[PDB]
Amino acid sequence: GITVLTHSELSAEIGVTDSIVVSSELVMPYTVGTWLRGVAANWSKYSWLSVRYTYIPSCPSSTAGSIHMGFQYDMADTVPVSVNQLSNLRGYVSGQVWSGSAGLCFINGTRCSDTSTAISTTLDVSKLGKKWYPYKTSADYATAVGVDVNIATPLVPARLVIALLDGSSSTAVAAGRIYCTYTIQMIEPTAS
Amino acid sequence: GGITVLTHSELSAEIGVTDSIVVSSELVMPYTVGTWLRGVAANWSKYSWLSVRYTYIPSCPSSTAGSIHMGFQYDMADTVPVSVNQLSNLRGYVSGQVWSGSAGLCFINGTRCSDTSTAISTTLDVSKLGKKWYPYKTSADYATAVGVDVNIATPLVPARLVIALLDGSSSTAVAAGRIYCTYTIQMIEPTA
Amino acid sequence: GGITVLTHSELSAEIGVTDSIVVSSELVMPYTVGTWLRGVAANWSKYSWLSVRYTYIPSCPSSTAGSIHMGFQYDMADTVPVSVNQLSNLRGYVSGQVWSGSAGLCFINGTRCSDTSTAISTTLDVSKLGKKWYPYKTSADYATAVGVDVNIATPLVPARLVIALLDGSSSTAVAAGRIYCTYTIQMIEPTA
Amino acid sequence: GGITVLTHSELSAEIGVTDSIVVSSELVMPYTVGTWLRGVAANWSKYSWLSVRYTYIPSCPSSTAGSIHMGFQYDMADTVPVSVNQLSNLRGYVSGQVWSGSAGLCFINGTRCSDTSTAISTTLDVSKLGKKWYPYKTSADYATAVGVDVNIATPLVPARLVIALLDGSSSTAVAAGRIYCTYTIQMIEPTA
Amino acid sequence: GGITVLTHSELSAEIGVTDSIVVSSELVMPYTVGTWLRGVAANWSKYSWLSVRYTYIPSCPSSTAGSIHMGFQYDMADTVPVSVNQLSNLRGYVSGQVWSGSAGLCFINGTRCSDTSTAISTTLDVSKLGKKWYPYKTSADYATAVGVDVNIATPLVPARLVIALLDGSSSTAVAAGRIYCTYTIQMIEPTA
Amino acid sequence: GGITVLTHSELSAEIGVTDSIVVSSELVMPYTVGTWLRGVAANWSKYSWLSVRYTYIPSCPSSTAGSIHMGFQYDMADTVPVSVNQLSNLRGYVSGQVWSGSAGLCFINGTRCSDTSTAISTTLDVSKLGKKWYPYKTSADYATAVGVDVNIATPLVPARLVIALLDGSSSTAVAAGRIYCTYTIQMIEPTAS
Repeated sequence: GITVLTHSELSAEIGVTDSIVVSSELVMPYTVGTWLRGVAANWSKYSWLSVRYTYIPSCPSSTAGSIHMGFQYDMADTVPVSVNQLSNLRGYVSGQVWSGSAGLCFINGTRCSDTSTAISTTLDVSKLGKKWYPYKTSADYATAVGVDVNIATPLVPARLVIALLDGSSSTAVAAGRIYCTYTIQMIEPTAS
Repeated sequence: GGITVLTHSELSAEIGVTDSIVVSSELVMPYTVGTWLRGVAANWSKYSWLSVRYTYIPSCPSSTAGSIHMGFQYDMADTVPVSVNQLSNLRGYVSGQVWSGSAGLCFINGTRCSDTSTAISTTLDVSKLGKKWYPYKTSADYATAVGVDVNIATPLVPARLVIALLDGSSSTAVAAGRIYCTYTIQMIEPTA
Repeated sequence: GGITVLTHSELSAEIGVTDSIVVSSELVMPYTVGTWLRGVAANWSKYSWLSVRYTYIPSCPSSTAGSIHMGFQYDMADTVPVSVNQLSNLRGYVSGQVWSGSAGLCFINGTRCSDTSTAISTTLDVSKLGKKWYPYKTSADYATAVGVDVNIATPLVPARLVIALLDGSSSTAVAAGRIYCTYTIQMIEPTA
Repeated sequence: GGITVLTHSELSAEIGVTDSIVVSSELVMPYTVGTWLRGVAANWSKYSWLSVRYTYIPSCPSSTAGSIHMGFQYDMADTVPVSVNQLSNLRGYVSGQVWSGSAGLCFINGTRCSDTSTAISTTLDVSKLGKKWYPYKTSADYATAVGVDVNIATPLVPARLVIALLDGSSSTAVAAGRIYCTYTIQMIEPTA
Repeated sequence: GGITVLTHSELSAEIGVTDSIVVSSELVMPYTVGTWLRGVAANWSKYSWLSVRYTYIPSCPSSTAGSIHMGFQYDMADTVPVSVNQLSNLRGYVSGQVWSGSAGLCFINGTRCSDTSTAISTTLDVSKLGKKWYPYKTSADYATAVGVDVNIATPLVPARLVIALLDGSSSTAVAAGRIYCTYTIQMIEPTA
Repeated sequence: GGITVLTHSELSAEIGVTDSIVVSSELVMPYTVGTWLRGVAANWSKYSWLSVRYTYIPSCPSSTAGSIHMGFQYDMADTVPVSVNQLSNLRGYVSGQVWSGSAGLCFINGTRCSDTSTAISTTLDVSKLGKKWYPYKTSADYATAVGVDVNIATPLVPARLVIALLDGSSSTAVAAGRIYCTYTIQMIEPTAS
């Protein structure tokens, strides 16, 4: 009954200022990329076999700024406010806003070799609360958080946390992009 | 160990057919599969489905107009389907004339099954349930849970059985058949 | 040594359907399974069932409304069922259209059984009886015993077959089918 | 690799019979096989059929007059059959009563198949198709293409299902049954 | 198979000691061993004891005067013993100070048993019971049966537990301890 | 891996006995098991019980009247037991004189256990839990969940330990013993402040 899918797609566009800005993304089909959102909507349940977020730069080597990424696995956790907090998360990675080219081989599934510089991070699928998660939307998450933030824990596997700081401007400078490379097991079709 | 393993078949539903579609459902949990199991499994806090099978057996003339449809939904938030087409997409979907289904009898009395291609019988994906050990809950417990949020109910009930009947010759329900449930349940952790 | 073993099939019951439920029963003992065995087995004092199977054979048109239900009770004090729901819980419960059951014929003449999924046929738990050697007793002996105490009768009769017929179209019984008994009996200790 | 392999069954056609021959057809391509798959495969550019099976399931009384016939055309330029005689020569031609075919159900839920000699079910010669990777096209794409040249359409649709209904007792269509499609499709090269 | 096998421990009797001998008893049958098993086993018609152990666990100071005595009778017609002398001859006879007996605890939670020599714990000779499959009976059923003839009861209950308390220092009952029942029961032949 | 494994014993409850049944309970989750683990496990977002044991060790004279009873509830919605009869049915039910239990000590310092039949000690069914990885939750977060719906708590807490004391000689609490908890916990995925 399992339809297995592997794909890479644009997941976020990224900019840096001279002050820390913390953003986040739900690690679930609805919010991982527009393409997967449409596809997985045809199923009621899924399971992450693999989730990877990779930052690819698009700026000069001369751009001031850095990007930081990590995972939270409990929705009730407050989003970090400092790089110091963030550095403790599983899969914390960090790099100059112009590093990360070396992550490119993950996205198109090529022979990965000199990936020491890759600003890439992967989900501990092995340690999620459960295996089969329901496909839920942002709307479903939001309302759920209103009743209890913990009702959300059985709906979403993790949250991706992102920080950008060390930039030279108060204004967003075009920095890079975050892509997601995932292998998803999609099961139990639905006509809604 | 503490696991009391039970295998049993009992009456689960009475079925009648009309000239327009009538869609019913049953939560796939001890309280609602059959009156006997309801009383037995109440003496424990938790259960685990090792096997659950719903079988339609006819009681009508071969000249009876009508068909029966059954399938499973595994997300309590799913709307119960409104057309056979929707229904046709569900896991374990089966369909037949309301006067068909006799060969499903061998499942019910646990005998050697051979010619079961005509059986209007379907089985629960125990392998794909959210967790293994579910709480014994009542219909009251479920209604209350969804009264707050439908997604609260998902860790409470493993699945729901969907039934649609249509294609009948009368606007008044004609007696068609019965659905039996044949289950193998693990019961653990008693209560007084 | 001293055991005479007999295997035989004979008519055990004639069956008709009404539109309202009728529950009948038969003691599973030589005296009441069939007239031939009654006379034969009376020549010995005690007996033991090695195998007992009751099989329904239809004799009605495919357009006949009605269904038949059969199951065993193994305690003479057990109250006879009043609903299908109840009956469905007994060991060896079987159920089908009043015009189904043809596939059971092969059990009666002891030939190679293949497609028996459709068979409205059921068998006694020889391994689960009170004792092995039962006294040959009459309905008269039984009637008397339960008159004194119903529990006195239990070591006298190995089981009772319960039958319900309903879902018919008439207020007057329509000829539906017949129940045959296929048994293997051990007869010991002759008597004059 | 890039291949998402998907296996599914869904409603493809509802079927009614009259007393004069009525011939219809269906393109064997994701867009026209079923509404669910139509939406799903739309997220990919090209596909390959590994298996497509069309199964008719009855929903009528056994006393229903009428018969259904199915076959495949593999050249889009072939003119639609007009008689049972023509239709009978097609690859995978099948034929039966409009109330027969229950035995095909095991194909639809993918269960253990035993007695399927009576199944009104037929399958595509995937091995003999014009090419392997076909483009996702709509009814619109097919329609316009044949407007320029019908031969342009052959690389666009892998095959056509031909359906005939006749032998009925009424001049008004009687509800007879349904055709389900069970397919295994290889989908490649995502598009936004 | 049809056998639902159950193992459980539960409270069966609360025990008090006086300065004169007080002889009580308990029927070793599902209804009277404990309130939990009573409810549970009621759902089946017959049972079999695989193992029954009665274990006294103390709750009084080490300075509490008194002794406890337990043994089994296997014939309902036996008069209940009147002196410790008689009681000492019964199968499974055990005896100890009313504040002794803690080491029996490992039997109750089914853990690794080591130093159990001081355990005031005793077990039923299941191999020597009259029969294997016993009917679930009430205290009421027993009462009426001996009302007719005491020996009618013998095939109804497998054995009797006999208890004597004496050597206490008070004329009024002192809280001494509790008797727990630890059983493995085979339950067969469901009933509604 | 990311798994920090810890094996430890600490005081979990002080126990006193009266002449009337007094039923108390404890959440089997790091925060409420002991003062030490609470602070330690808080540095992780999630945990897993590999083993949990509650052992009652006595501190009273051999002449102290009273008995203690312990068992597990694994469903948060279950009403707490009110009688020894009910409690006796629970998984891992143990029972004894309030002055018995000396033999459980070996479980606590992890030494060679021998004659432990008299031990008033009981263990969690880790295999039978709803899930494996539970979030670290506080009492407050727990209380809040049941205010909305008690069933929300079940994915938050793996189990509850139920405790009964009765059969005493005083109407006011007499010092009887202490309950220690011996656990092996898997702690994963740190969190800061």
